[PDB]
Amino acid sequence: VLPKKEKMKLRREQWLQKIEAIKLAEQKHRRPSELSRMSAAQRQQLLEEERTRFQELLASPAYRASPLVAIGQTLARQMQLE
Amino acid sequence: RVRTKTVKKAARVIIEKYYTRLGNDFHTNKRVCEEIAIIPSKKLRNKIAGYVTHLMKRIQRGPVRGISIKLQEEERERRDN
Amino acid sequence: STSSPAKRPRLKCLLHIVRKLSAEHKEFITALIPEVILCTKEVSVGARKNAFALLVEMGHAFLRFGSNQEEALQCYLVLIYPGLVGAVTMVSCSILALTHLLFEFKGLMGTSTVEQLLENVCLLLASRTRDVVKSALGFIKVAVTVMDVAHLAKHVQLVMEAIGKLSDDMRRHFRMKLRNLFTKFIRKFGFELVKRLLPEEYHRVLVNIRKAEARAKGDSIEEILADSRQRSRAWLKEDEPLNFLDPKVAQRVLATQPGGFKVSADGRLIIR
RNA sequence: AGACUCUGGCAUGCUAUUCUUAGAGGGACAAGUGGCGUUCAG
Repeated sequence: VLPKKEKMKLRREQWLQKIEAIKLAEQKHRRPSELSRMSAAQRQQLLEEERTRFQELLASPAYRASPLVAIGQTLARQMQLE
Repeated sequence: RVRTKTVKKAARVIIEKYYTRLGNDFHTNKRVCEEIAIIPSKKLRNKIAGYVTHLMKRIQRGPVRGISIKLQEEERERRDN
Repeated sequence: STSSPAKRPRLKCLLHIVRKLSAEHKEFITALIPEVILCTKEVSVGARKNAFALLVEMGHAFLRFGSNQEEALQCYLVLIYPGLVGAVTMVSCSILALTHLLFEFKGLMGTSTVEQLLENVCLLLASRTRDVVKSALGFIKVAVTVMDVAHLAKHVQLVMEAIGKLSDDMRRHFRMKLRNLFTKFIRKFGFELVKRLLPEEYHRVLVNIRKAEARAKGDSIEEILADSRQRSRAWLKEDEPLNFLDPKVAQRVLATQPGGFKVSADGRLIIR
């Protein structure tokens, strides 16, 4: 099976471990981006808000002479913020 | 939408073994799809039901002689077992 | 107080009152604008189609209120131009609306103005949201298709520079639209120009695209349930002896050659 | 000019449940209509 000398080493080691075992025992004793996911009331609120915003910007005097220039400047400011 | 291979070959074999128990409308095709085949995928089951509805609205406009001999063959196979 | 499915018929009803609307009705139209845009990005595809058709017919309705068609369409555009300013979803909505409008009234906007919009779309190419950049790519594709190559040429560099510094993940996701845009630019211009002004990695895609441009140059049951010199061959059949003079002999002369799952314990088939 | 995989909208249904939940079960598959179509693929 296995050599005798290895068995003798194992028996000596287990007996030694029992010796310190007895010694230690003795020592112890001491708003998403996708709309399809989003709800209808928020779509209605967004519709009303964008209606008001469109009306206000259409009523602005700056957005009557140079519309595309104003849109480009607004986008440039908005994404230089980004 | 384009068509695949597996749905339609499964539909062909399921007709070739159980043409008697099919119907004409989509709901009966669905019902026989659950009660005959396990078909774990719901997408595949829906596509199978659609194509078998197409098959039932197609082949019922054909000659009745082939349908009659196919029913005789299916009844003979069922009676043999 | 309109529900989400009810948008689909209502737009058509609005459509049904556009094509005979009189000139003294601009306030109603400019109040309807945001609803039409939000329905161009509605959930239902039918509502989206109705809103697109409403936009086309509504731009047609401004082709009747004034003598100058180009100025009227400029007014129609500046009624929808603020949509590129507010919330992210409605900005994507308005980019989609401008993308649909660019394909219909192609020259009538005036190309330089379109170029300005293209420049704005280039700013919109730098957005974080994927829907806005997707709509910007769609507008860029429509502009490349529509407005002239002579006016494209002064704006190739800016649009493809906005393309180039997009992202890693954003480039990786929409590789289809980028591939199609590069294919269109290579078809419409020199391949060496696009190679010169793009960054390094895109060049790989370019050579593949270039190689692509190299490569481009009856009712019976059994028949339906099927797994899907020569014509002068005849078969006789031999019964009584064959009478060639019999009127019904052609029935005995043929023209063609005569002649996977596991079952469970219950008996139901197994499909996978 | 993705025929690859997964998947949403609506549940007054089951589960500790019509308003918030999270497991399951449904629901849509081009299914139906009219045209164009080699009368079949689309």
